[PDB]
Amino acid sequence: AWLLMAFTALALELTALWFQHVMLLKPCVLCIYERVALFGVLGAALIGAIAPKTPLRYVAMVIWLYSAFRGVQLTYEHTMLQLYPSPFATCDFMVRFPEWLPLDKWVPQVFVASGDSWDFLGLEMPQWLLGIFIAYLIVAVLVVI
Amino acid sequence: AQYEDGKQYTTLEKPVAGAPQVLEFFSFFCPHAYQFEEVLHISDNVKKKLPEGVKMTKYHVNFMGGDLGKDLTQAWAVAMALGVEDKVTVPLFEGVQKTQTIRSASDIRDVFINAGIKGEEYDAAWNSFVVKSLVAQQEKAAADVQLRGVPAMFVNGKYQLNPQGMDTSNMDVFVQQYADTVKYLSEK
Ligand SMILES: COC1=C(OC)C(=O)C(CC=C(C)C)=C(C)C1=O
Ligand SMILES: [Zn+2]
Repeated sequence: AWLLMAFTALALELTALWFQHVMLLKPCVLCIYERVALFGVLGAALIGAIAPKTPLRYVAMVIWLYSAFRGVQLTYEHTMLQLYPSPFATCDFMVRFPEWLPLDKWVPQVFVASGDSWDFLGLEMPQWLLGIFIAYLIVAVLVVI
Repeated sequence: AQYEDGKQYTTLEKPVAGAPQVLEFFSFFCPHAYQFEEVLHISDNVKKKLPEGVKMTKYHVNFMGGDLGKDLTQAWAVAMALGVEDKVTVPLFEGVQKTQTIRSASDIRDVFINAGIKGEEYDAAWNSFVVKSLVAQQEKAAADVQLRGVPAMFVNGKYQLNPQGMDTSNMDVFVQQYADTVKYLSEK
């Protein structure tokens, strides 16, 4: 799928990353998790498992079976709460990376949160990303799995 | 046989001395904090089950609401210092969060006045060393239990509250399941 993703890389990837730092906007916390359950596919099937060799791409099948997946509920759970809030939840300003692998401090500039309380088309931000996190799911599941 | 780390609570890696007995954080800005305290009054329920008349503290947080939260905190720093609290909780939630009728220092000021707080006796404490100290030590207090999100909670400066390792579908239930986990971690 390197063709899709090379032009999801050189066409879709940073229409994200930029076109926020473009108007210099503040993220959230889920934000960069969704940026991670993203830039951890458009990098994790490029230099990933459709790979620098394209005979065997069922490693990328699981790289999509359970990565586009996170991207789904990250956005979903996120978007759930927008006028429909929930007791046992939180709302943060700080972020994490277990495995002593450390997102934040590697790229201070883009792996960073700033937790706060607009508009994107006939929508706003997060839903508009389920419009692709769940899009690049089924119409990507279909042809491979 | 049945009480699990990472489950109903999580113990702190770097724990903190002189810390309060139970130390719920919260903003007047988390629709969840609202849900937590204003809808479920978990605070009160925890109080209830609580062991032998025990320090049920509650601090406010700065991040959300930027420049306003800052004063909303300071306001509250007072509200503890007096303190009305109880009297200023409900309306300030109801203000800022639910109706969007609070604009800054004085809107808050008003909601104190209006709630039985003496006009500028509120301002009489607001600049008292009493409440500088209070504020600063609810920054410190958060930075200590290394904080990120709110609502939060910490038994005796040791145990981060995990509301997860508990029923999530049943309200009446999760509450008592929450309030319980406290009675436990306290006398422990
Ligand atoms: C609602 O807040 C969010 C942003 O606002 C600055 C983002 O930039 C981003 C990153 C933007 C894209 C298009 C992936 C996300 C995921 C987000 O949730
Ligand atoms: Zn009620």
